[PDB]
Amino acid sequence: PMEEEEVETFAFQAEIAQLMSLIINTFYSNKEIFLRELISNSSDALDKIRYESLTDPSKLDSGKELHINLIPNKQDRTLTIVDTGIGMTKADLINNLGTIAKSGTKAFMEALQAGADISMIGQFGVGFYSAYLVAEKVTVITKHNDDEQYAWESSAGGSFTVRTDTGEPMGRGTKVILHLKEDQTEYLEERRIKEIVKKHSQFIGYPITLFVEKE
Ligand SMILES: NS(=O)(=O)c1ccc(CNC(=O)c2cn[nH]c2-c2cc(Cl)c(O)cc2O)cc1
Repeated sequence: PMEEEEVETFAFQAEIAQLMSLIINTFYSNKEIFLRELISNSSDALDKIRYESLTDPSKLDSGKELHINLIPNKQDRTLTIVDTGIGMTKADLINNLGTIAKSGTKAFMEALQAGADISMIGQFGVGFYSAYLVAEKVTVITKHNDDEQYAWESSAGGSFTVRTDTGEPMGRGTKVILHLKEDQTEYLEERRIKEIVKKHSQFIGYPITLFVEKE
């Protein structure tokens, strides 16, 4: 029978919306740094659970291994980045991925409009948004201990949605699904992914595995 699901639609904070437009509608070379930002964001979450579990071992009930998986899908044109970090509560998602102002947004847009390399985005504290260099739509699935699993999604244009996720359960962590733009499909190629992880993500303190579908 028919199922019902609640959705909540949110507006991006004004300067965050402006940044997204700037990222989306301006040409940048060096778009590859998007993956560095995602792995760094995963690494941040992995540190958080690592140290939490030193206090309370019953925070690792939801899964012991701390790692990152990269999953390209050439048929769907998606690149999926999965971690077993601390995850996000509903309030974490809404606040941290779009509604609360970030202190670095205006500085970064100013820097960028003066010719700064897009690679600086991480240092301005808004690196998540680099996903929109290569992705037309981003879905973030997340599971925090003692909260339910949520899905966040945005195609930009100034809004995002959040809903309880009735899809495949994750133990704990965050899964980012990048629906890549048509001219950005090189980031589905095994060689290219290896190249950029090597160049930009070599000092990560957690194992990363690349899963490649049989050609
Ligand atoms: N939106 S933003 O300001 O650029 C941003 C958002 C999140 C982060 C760091 N990551 C986290 O805080 C976190 C906590 N639990 N899960 C995450 C997480 C978030 C993101 Cl965006 C991710 O791609 C992977 C994650 O594991 C850094 C910067």
